[PDB]
Amino acid sequence: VIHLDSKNFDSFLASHEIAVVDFWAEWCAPCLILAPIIEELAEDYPQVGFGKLNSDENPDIAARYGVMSLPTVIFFKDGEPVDEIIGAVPREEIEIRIKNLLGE
Repeated sequence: VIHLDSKNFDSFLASHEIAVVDFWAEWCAPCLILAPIIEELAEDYPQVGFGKLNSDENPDIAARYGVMSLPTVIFFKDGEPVDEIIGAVPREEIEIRIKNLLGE
């Protein structure tokens, strides 16, 4: 899971066709529930880019992508935000989306 900021955001998005960005902050309890879920998914899907964007540290990037509450997980294809989930959710909601994006 890549630590994201303005400097590496685009190169991250280009590293895999499909990318998953977890918008989070340390004060956000549901975000910290989600952290291990995302970390374990990253290990299971090495063909997908996973990154964490801390909204306290990068408020302009969160705002840019319309993130108004946390957690928000945004799914990218070819650098385009194509879908998102707002809230902590089961692994299986994130996984089903990843599989569809991969054409599984």
